[PDB]
Formats: sequence, structure tokens, C-alpha cells
Amino acid sequence: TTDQMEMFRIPVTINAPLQQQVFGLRLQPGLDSVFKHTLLGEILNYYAHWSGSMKLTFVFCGSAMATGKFLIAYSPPGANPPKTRKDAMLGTHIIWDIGLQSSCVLCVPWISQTHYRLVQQDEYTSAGYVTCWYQTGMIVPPGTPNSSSIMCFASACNDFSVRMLRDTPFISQDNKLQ
Amino acid sequence: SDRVRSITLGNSTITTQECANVVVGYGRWPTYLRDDEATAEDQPTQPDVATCRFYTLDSIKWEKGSVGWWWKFPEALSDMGLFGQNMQYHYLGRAGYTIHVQCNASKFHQGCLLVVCVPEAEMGGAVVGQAFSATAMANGDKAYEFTSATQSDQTKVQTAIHNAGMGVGVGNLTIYPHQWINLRTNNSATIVMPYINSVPMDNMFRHYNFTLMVIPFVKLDYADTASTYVPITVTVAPMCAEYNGLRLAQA
Amino acid sequence: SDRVRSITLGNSTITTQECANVVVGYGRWPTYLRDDEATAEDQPTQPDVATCRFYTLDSIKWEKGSVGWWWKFPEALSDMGLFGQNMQYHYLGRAGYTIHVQCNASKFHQGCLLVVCVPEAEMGGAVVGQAFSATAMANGDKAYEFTSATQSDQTKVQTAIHNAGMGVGVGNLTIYPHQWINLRTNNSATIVMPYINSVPMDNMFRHYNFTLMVIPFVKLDYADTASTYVPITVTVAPMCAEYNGLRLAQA
Amino acid sequence: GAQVSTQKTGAHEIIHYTNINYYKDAASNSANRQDFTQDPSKFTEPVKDVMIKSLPALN
Amino acid sequence: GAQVSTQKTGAHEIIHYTNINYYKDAASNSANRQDFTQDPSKFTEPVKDVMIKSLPALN
Amino acid sequence: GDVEEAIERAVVHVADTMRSGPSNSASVPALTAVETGHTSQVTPSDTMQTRHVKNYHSRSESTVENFLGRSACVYMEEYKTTDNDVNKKFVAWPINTKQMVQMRRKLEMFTYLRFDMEVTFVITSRQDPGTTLAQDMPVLTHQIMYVPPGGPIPAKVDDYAWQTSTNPSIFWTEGNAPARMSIPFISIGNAYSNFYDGWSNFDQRGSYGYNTLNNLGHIYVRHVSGSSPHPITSTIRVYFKPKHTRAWVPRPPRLCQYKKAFSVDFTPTPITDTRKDINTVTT
Amino acid sequence: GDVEEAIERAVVHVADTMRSGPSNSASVPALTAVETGHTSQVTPSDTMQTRHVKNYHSRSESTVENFLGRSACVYMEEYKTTDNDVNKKFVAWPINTKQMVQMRRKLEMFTYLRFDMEVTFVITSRQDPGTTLAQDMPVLTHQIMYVPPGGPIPAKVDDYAWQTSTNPSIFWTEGNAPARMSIPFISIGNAYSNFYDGWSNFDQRGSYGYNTLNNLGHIYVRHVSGSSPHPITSTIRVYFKPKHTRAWVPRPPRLCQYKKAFSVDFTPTPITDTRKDINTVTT
Ligand SMILES: COc1ccc(CNc2ccc(CN3CCN(C)CC3)cc2)cc1
Ligand SMILES: COc1ccc(CNc2ccc(CN3CCN(C)CC3)cc2)cc1
Ligand SMILES: CCCCCCCCCCCCCC(=O)O
Ligand SMILES: CCCCCCCCCCCCCC(=O)O
Repeated sequence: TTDQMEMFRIPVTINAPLQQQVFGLRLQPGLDSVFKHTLLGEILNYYAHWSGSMKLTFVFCGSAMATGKFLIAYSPPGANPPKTRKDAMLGTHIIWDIGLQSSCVLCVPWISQTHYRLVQQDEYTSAGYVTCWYQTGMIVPPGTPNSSSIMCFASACNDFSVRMLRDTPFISQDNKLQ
Repeated sequence: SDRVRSITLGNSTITTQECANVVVGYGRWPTYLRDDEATAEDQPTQPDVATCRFYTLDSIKWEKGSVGWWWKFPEALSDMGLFGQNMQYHYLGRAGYTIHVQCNASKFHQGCLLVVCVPEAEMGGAVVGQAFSATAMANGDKAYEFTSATQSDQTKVQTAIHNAGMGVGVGNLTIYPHQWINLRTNNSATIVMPYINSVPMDNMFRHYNFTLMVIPFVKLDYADTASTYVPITVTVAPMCAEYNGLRLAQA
Repeated sequence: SDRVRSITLGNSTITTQECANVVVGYGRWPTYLRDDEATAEDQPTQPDVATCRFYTLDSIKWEKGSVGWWWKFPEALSDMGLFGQNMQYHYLGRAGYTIHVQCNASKFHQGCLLVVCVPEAEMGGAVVGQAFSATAMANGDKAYEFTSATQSDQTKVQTAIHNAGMGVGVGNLTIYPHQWINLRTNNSATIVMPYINSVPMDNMFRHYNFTLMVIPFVKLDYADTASTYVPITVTVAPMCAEYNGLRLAQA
Repeated sequence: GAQVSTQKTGAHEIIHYTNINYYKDAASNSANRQDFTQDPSKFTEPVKDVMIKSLPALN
Repeated sequence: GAQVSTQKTGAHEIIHYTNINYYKDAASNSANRQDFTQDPSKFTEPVKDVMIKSLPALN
Repeated sequence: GDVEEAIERAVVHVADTMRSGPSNSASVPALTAVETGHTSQVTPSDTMQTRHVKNYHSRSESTVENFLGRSACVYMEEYKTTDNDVNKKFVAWPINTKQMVQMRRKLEMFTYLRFDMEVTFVITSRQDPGTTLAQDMPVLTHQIMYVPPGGPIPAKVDDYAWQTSTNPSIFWTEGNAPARMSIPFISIGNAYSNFYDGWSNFDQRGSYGYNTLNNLGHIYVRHVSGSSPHPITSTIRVYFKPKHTRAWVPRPPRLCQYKKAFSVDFTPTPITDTRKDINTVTT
Repeated sequence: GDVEEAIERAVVHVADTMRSGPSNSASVPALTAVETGHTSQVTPSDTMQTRHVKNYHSRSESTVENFLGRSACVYMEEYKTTDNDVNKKFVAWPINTKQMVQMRRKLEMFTYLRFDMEVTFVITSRQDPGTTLAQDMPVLTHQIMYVPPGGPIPAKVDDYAWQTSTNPSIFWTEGNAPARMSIPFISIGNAYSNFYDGWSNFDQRGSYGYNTLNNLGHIYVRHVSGSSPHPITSTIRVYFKPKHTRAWVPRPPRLCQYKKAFSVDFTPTPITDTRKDINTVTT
């Protein structure tokens, strides 16, 4: 990415194979580079334990005449992340229909063996994966751009909580400021 | 607004923002088998959320020259999640279904699809007499295509579209539970099918309960656009499923 | 008479005509997880009779020179009926067990076996340090044999019988839930194990809940008979099993 | 806010002591080393059917 | 002049502690780290017209 | 009561999870519109079947009182008992909270703060190396002086200003517990301001930024009368601990490293770290 | 009450002995069957004539609370005030209870434990030998820092990480009473696990054993600013003391000697010592 602002937008195209992946990411809110510096990751990085559910909100920023459907799925921890949509659809998922309402919410449930998870997540406290796939494909009429973008928003639910204050590793100094 | 619908089965959800009403079988909602109608004596197993959930049945392309497709159930789900495992391990089964068909296009496209569930859709062979194996009409979740011209290969079914492969007028399929996808108005279709059979339970591998058909009555058309085809996707969710007669697997 | 027992789980039954009492874990009977102790939010699945049934775990020979065997659970049932399928398809699991060990011999034989269930039976390697793969102590339902002499191969566990592979006196295993099979008196042993762990649920592939051990304290002996060995069989039935976190299979 | 409770016997036998908590966390309290309840049945009598000592065991 | 209030739970669960102030300035008191009220509506729902979650947002 | 008054607080606990079954209706909780500036309030119960769960988790440790209620170092400096340079035998620090990075970032998550303060001083001494170190010296004593703005300032270790008649001071002897005190809310305004987007002069000229509102005074330290035959160096550390805290107008945490003690100046930094491609999920 | 509430506990006392006379009946208390897994509950009153005895013995000292309620050393290490090697001037210990044999064996008699903790630190210093020892040095000061998992770690004695704004710390001066504190139950699970028969990865690979569940953090120690002309060595000892203890699933005490700090590995050992023959009873 030669332009930093390009990081926030997820590309989408009119013609794509029938099943194709839009994006994939690990659900490590305090450790993954995707969530590391968000407004939620920054708060988490001051603590050692966390628990509760999360909200991922997706907004379509294409033309008003564009249309499509997307499948967004959450796969709990396992030995292998999903490779195809057939695999992804076996886990928690929602079918998103783009229309007058521009946004849809994937609520990631709290499925864990322990009451709490480490912020510095290790293999013992894995949390799973999130992936998005084409459900029907994006269709456009004549006289519209051939590409569109999506954005993602992350936040915590009302059952979220943290524990065990600690110092954040993101900020450091080598000499006294003057 | 009544053009928005949301369906939640198990750990999966379906949302549609431009849709018609919901069609419920013959006015009957799926339900469990009663004590005064059962015949098998041993306790049934009811996996509930493990099996009653939406499964996405692969996808197909709608071209200007498409003629139609069909799927046979429950064979189409024979290898899908724990539903397939319960089918393999049990002698008897019973379940209703929710069928959702997605197809979206811009305001400048035109076309119309008929979505219909045909119970006991017995089909005839391409050559009168003879016989065909159980691969000419069901091989998993893959879709089978109708043909505009009369079929000639003796190893497959008579795929002439205007007869629907059953020797009946294609225009009269409106008698079965059905819905239309007209691109001007809606982009989805939803049908709830109760369990229909002459016996309380039946083996899910030997018998095809019903057949899903999608037929373009008004062929797709468009002009001056970069979108060359309109994908069609099918999603199905068993409802109130229960099984009986555990044995070695395979079937 | 109190020497007869009958156990019915699912579609399977066990009958013993010469047996001792039944041992129930730590005085606790298996039960489902309560609402005020759960942590996972989504609905569990409870297959009931489909999974809670007796499975026969292959068989072994008791010779005059046998030293002992062990099985690790729930790995031993990892590929057994629908229990294995539910293990594969779910992230979390929870279940109690009923263990029945059969061993019968005439009135002219002699010998004694200790049957004990060891929770968290962590074992040490043959060579201090080093490491071993998850095949030296669990490869399905196959039984692993203890050794009279000290183990030397670095690729497997320290099988010295008198230490039980845990660095403790073999004679003190009486502290765990246990029972004896003394050929003079009984021919079976029955133990009911509740779910014991430090968390409400756990992944059934990553973690071994408990280990079953069968150890001949008094070696088998006989004279002038055509029976050269005494088979031993193990049967296990999960109880109150429930699962959570559906995902792609494998684990 | 002051608890008064008996203290363990000793030689020559006001056998009362006073305690007050100063900190806001229950983890700061002193050890509760005066509970003496116990029940060995969980390990000594784990059988299902009750066994009478005077009666014969097996039948 | 002595306040008595409950102390936070801990393992194994007189859960009471006593406090007295010795200085004449309120700034000398100890931290009041036992208030747990909170209300996120100021930042999560700053809109004028109330929005019903089950209803559609825009119209 | 009179002798014993009973207070009563309460545990709060996070929201429980309610049992949810299959649904088929026109309501669409999942669909919303972020354009309104409204954060969706959906819960897992609204998009999937859930069991009843009773949570006992509490958000006790996330309160601002507990978040900011930890002692953090704000300044350290060294001064010698005897030396040729007069300025090197005592310290003089203009009070501010921007010197140390960690507590600075903790504070700058809010725009306005109002709290009492608890100040603790840690002092340690060591003998300087040299060719001859054999000496006998009694225990040292130190003085900490606080001079509100506008007061006289000492110019040398034995100045007259050290005879405080109104400036508060502390005399501390080595080997004892660290010194400590409490300070009330001493701002002229209704709250402390971490940020100030404005100028000092009315015609938009002069100093710019929070440097304009820092008028908290100075702190001075010296050895009372210790003057050893051989040099001895002492170091003082100052720790601040907010009490009875209140905060307003949260703002995003800083991303770029700090570079000046009295300015927001920075160097542009990437938003975050990179990965192979948008589908990479492996380690 | 309000001022004084009265608690009420109770002595328990072991069972008394009842008078027993001659008997001749069909009941056979002495005969039983161990095959049932049942431990016989016979008493001397059931097999011989006995007098009435009133016991006043109590099992107060055998409770788990008292058994585990003793401070035991868990770690010691040395660090020098001045040296050429940077890594040798401070300590960094990953917290665990498997380092010292005695307390390890005491703990491993149970499978799961849940308790609060009381930690005490004992620090002593001594001058290193050398050709010239004449120096004068004031009293030293030490810092103990606790870093929960994932936090920044200091790389040298004068690193920035030592300015804890959120990590708890203690500053202690030599000559006073040892430092002490209390710690609550800080496990993510519902109880500590001494043993873990499982793997880290879902496909049964990676780390094995209790090493997988040890994520308690680190402890760091340094001299605050002491740097003597001649080296001085300090040693720290850490003592743990469980409080409010609960235990589950007892297991037999270990027989073989320990050989690794993070493994159960062992060498086979004889069951017990031998004697001349099965009838030998003399010394
Ligand atoms: C005399 O004993 C003292 C004296 C001063 C202090 C420091 N008191 C103090 C320091 C900082 C802030 C926060 N303000 C934020 C806006 N910035 C412009 C100025 C600092 C408030 C009070 C402690 C003990
Ligand atoms: C910061 O002040 C502290 C920090 C940590 C401790 C040690 N706390 C501690 C140590 C050990 C166990 C027992 N666990 C058994 C299972 N094993 C895998 C991990 C250790 C519990 C708590 C003390 C003071
Ligand atoms: C932080 C609490 C300090 C308590 C000091 C000792 C007690 C002084 C008051 C006398 C006892 C009465 C206590 C009470 O009223 O409950
Ligand atoms: C400067 C005040 C010193 C108080 C000393 C501790 C309290 C002694 C009196 C016992 C508690 C009763 C207090 C009260 O009557 O309110």
C-alpha cells in the first residue's frame, strides 16, 4: 500500500468466479495487526484478560444502482481455517443483502472453554477466524463504475469486560523528553 | 415495511431487503411426529440446532440461453454437515425444509424465474423402455440442466423443458407450492415445505421426497453493461428433523 | 440377590450375573451443565440416545506374563459411531462415562486385576528431557502395554509398571475411583465417572480427560486345561453428552 | 464492625479474641484456619447401593 | 464516626471493613474506588430521535 | 449509630444472555445504517439461537478511578553534595506531566481532568568513584521545597530562600520510608486541560498550545547541610497518583511517538503493520 | 451489635469408643469384600471387648488450610550493583511453582487448587571480595516489578520500562522489615491445575503437559540507583503462602526424585527398602 488511506477499503469487482473470498482475518483483537490499533485494541492493550462478544459492522459504499449478496461467517477455533465457502458456511454466519439499508452487523458470539482469554493470545486461547465470500455476485447497470469498496467497524457488546491492568507496549522512549 | 424479511435457524441467519411474502407449503407448518401416528418403537434422536440450519447449495450461472435446472432432495444434502452423517447412520428420517433462492440484478435487467417444489417428481427415460442409473438425475448438490431440444442419449432422462420431464404441461406447475422471481420486483423466493409422504417415516437415501425446479419463463436480457451473467444461489435448512434406527453407517 | 446387575443406555443393554457393587465416581452422578455455570452463549446440541450408548472397545489377551495396559479417553472413542462425528464437528464437548470391564474364568483359575480411572494422568518420557509425539500413548482404541523392565527407547513413554508411568507408587492408585476383579468372586467391574475438569467444557481432541488402567497384581495361573488365555474386554458408554461450537470437521 | 470469636484451647484449661478488617479487598484478610468440617464418604464409600457393616457384603 | 461497608468478593465465596478519617481536609481521604455506575448512551446513542433496534433505521 | 454508620454499595454485573429460539418475521435487527452516527445495539440473542447464561463478570477494574489510580514516575534528576559548579548541587523542576511518556499517554486519553493528587518521593544516594574513597559520613538529610508561581527562587545551595516561612517543605532522613503528601485541586479553571488549541496574546500571537496554561510552580531539592570530603550523588524520583478522578470528552490514544515535552510535534507513522495479502490468516 | 458481632465456631473431636461385651451371633462385621471398592468401616468395638473412652483429640492441624498455610521458598537469584555484563545486573523470573522440590511436592498432592496468595520478599547484600574494599556507601534501595503477560520487558538496568505507570511495584530500603503483599485468584480457569494431560495445538502437537497453562507473568528486580565503586552482590528470596485454600481430586504423593522444572520425567525407583526375609522383625 503506497497510500495509507487505501488500507481502510476492501476492493470488490463486478465479474468474479462464482465462489470467491473477499477477505479473511484472525480474531485476535489485542494482538492482530488488523485490530491492534483500533479504538478497541488500544483499550485492550492496557489489560491482560478480556471476555465477551464483539460486533463487526460492514457498510457498502458503492453506487445506489449496484446490488449483491455476501456471506460473512465466523469459524470457532480449529486445526484448519476454512478454504472454501462450503467450509465457511458450516460455522456461524449471516447472509447480507445490499439494499436501502447500507449496513449489516455480524455479532461474534462468546464461545470459549475459559471465562477469560489472554490479550497476548497464544495457541491455548485461540479465538477463531472471520471470512467473507461472494454469495451471488455484484451486478451493475450501464454507466456505473466497475469497482466498489466496503468498510468494517469493530466494537464491543454490552457483556464485554477486561481485567488485570498492565502497561501498553506501543509507546516507548530512549531519553528524557525536553 | 413488509418487503424486509429475516429468518433465523440454528447458528445461521438469512436477511433479504427486497422480497415477496413467504409461502408455507399447503398451509401446514413443519412439526414433530405425534405419539398416535408413530409406528417405530425405539426412542428417536432429535439433534435440533446441529442439523436444523441453513446450508448453501453451490451456485450456477444464468445466461441468456439458459433453459432451467433441478435438484432432488434430500439427496442434495446427502454429504452436508451433520445432516449427512445422521442420514448415513440411521435407517429412517423425517424433516421439513425451508428453501431460499437468491438472484439479484440491476434495475436495467429483465427476466422471470419460476421456483416450485414438486413432491414425487417421477421422471421418464430418454428412450421409451430401457433404464437409467441413479446418476442421470441425482449426483449430490450438483444441478442438472433441462434441454430445449428432445433428449436422445439413452443413458439420461428426457430433459425436454416444455414437458418438465414428467409428461405434463410446463405451464401447469403452478398447482404445486411455488413462487416467482421477477427482476423488476423481487430478488428472492422463500418456500416452507412440510413433510409429505404416505408413511410416517422413510429412508432418506432410497426415496426422493421432492424436487426443486428453477425455470426461466422470460429469458434474461440486458444491453451495454459489463455484467455478463447473473448468478443464482440456493439455500436450504431442514426443520424439525428426527431420525430412527441406528446401524452401521453407509446407506 | 444383589450379585445381578443390568444397565440400559440407549439401544444397548449390559447384563452381569456375578458381579460386585457399582462405584459412582466421587459420589456424584453425571448431569447436564447448569445455566449459572455455563460460559458459552450459543445453544448446545444434545444428541441423547444417538451418542449415549455402550461401545465395545476391542479385546486383548491375558497371559501368564502380562504386566498391564492403559487406554486414554475420550481419544479411545474418537472414531466410534456418532460420538466420533460429534467430536470432529464441534469445538467443545462435555460428558460423563460408564466403564464396564468383562473378564470371566473357571473356578480353577486364579488372579486379580485392578481397574482404576486416573484423571489427568500426565506421563513422562523414557529419556529425561527429549519429547515424544502423540502416538506413544494414544492411537485410537488400541491398548498400550506396560513393561516390567525400564523403558529405553526415547520415542515412547516410560512404561515401568511399578511406577505407573507417573513417578508414583503403583500401590497407591487406590485413591482414585477403582474396583478389583478377583476371579474367585467376580467377573466384572463397573465405574461411573462424572465430568471432572477445571473448566466447564473443553476440546475433546486436545485434552485427555482421564486414563483407564488395568493391572494384574496377582498374575494369572492355572494347570491342566485347554484354555491358554483369558480374554479381557472393555465397554464404555458416554452419559449426558453435549457439544458446542459447530465448525468445519476434523480436529 | 468488630468480630468476636473463641480462640483455641491451651494449657490451663478469656478465650476470646477481636478482629477488624482494614482493607477493601477480601483477599487481604487473614487465613480462615478455624474450619474443621470433614466428610470422608466421598473416598471411603463411593458405592451406589448402601452397604451395612454388620451384614455380609456380597449377598 | 466509623464507616462500615462491604469489601470485594474473593476466593472462597466477614466481608466487612471499617474506615475512619483522621485529617481535616477531604483531599487526605483514600481513593473511592468502589463506584461502578456507567452509562454509554452519551457516546453510543447521541441521536435526537429514538431508534428502535427491531425497526428499520432509515424509514 | 453515631459510632458506626453503615454504607451500602452494590455489585453491578454485566448483562445476562436470554434464551432465543427460531424466528421468521419482518423485523430485521441485524440491518442498520451507520450514517446516523449510531452504534448498533444488537446482541447475539438477536441473530442466532442462544442459551440462558447468568454472567457474574463486573467492570470494576475499568473505571477511570482505578485506571488512573496508579503511581507513575514523572521526573528524576541528580544532585551532588559537593562540587565546583553551584548549579549542579540542587534541582529546580517546573512542574508538568509531559516529561514521561507512559503517564503522559494515559492522561491524554481525556481532554479535561479534575482530581486530587498524592505525591511520593524516592531518594537514593551513591558515592562517586575516585582514587580515594575511605571516609566516614553520618546519615544524610534532604529538603524538598515547593514554590508557588511568583515566589522567590534560590540561586545556590545555601541561599536565604531555603528558610521557608510560608512555602511548604519536607525534611527527610535516609533509611526511613519515602516521603508522601496530598494535594488538592489547585487549578484556576474548573478542570485541568491536557490540550489547549489557542494562543496567549489576544491577536493570535505568542506561545501556542498547552504550554500557555502550565503555571503550577516549581520544586527544589538539596542536601540540608551534608558536605562530604568526597563527592556523593543523590537521585530523586517523583511519583504522582490521582485521587477522586473525573474525566470528560475522551479522545483517541496517540499513535506517533513523542518528540517534545511541550509540543504535539510528531513524525508521520503508518496506520498499522502489513501482511502478505488480504486473505493471509496463517502465522 | 453494630459494634460487636459474635461469631460461633465449634470443636469437633474424633469419635468416642463405646463399651462392648461378649457376642455370639450371625453378624460378621469383620468379613467384607474389597472387590467393591469399599473401605471397611469396622472399629475395634466390633471385634473385641472395649471400655468406654471419651476422646478429646481433634483433627484441627490436618486441614488443607493449615497444611498448605506455611510460607515456602520458591525462587532465589543473585544480581550485582555494578558489572560489565548488562544481563547480570538484574533478575527476570517467569513465575511458576515447580522450581523448589518441597513446596512442589506439597502442592502436587492435589489436582486442582484455588486460593489467594501472600508473597514475601527477603533481600540481603554482601560485598564481593577483592584487593581493595575500603569504601563508604549509603543504604541501598531495591525495586520489585511485576509484569503481567504481554507487557513490555526491561532489557537493561536503566531502561524506560522501569517507570511503571500501571505495573505494580515495590520500593524497599535495606534494614527494614521484609516486603509483603496479597494477591487474589488470578487464573483464567475456575481453578489452578497442577497437571494437564493434553497438548497445545488442536491436532495433538506442540508443547505437552503443564507447561501449556503457565502464563502468570514475570518478576523483575534491580538496585534503584546504587552503583558502588566496588561490586556488591544482592540475593532475593521469594516466599509463597496460600490463603483461603480449596482442593479437589487428591492423588498419591510422588515417589521418584524430580529432574526437570517443566516436565514429569523421572527415573524408575524401587517401591521401598528391603529386609532379610519376610519374618525378620528385629532391628
Ligand atoms: C507542591 O506539591 C505538588 C505541587 C504540584 C504538583 C503537580 N500538580 C499537578 C500537575 C499536573 C496537573 C495536570 N495539569 C494538566 C494541564 N497542564 C497544563 C498542567 C498540568 C495537575 C496538577 C504535585 C504536588
Ligand atoms: C505479582 O505478584 C505475584 C505474581 C504472581 C504470583 C504467583 N501466583 C501463582 C503461582 C502459582 C500458581 C499455581 N499455578 C498452578 C498451575 N501452574 C500451571 C501455574 C501455577 C498460582 C498463582 C505471586 C505474586
Ligand atoms: C481503616 C480503619 C481503621 C480502624 C482503626 C481501629 C478501630 C478504631 C475504632 C474502634 C473500633 C470500632 C470499629 C467499629 O465501629 O466497627
Ligand atoms: C485523630 C483521631 C484519632 C482516632 C484514633 C482511633 C479511634 C479511637 C476511638 C475508637 C473509635 C471510635 C471513633 C468514634 O467514636 O467515632
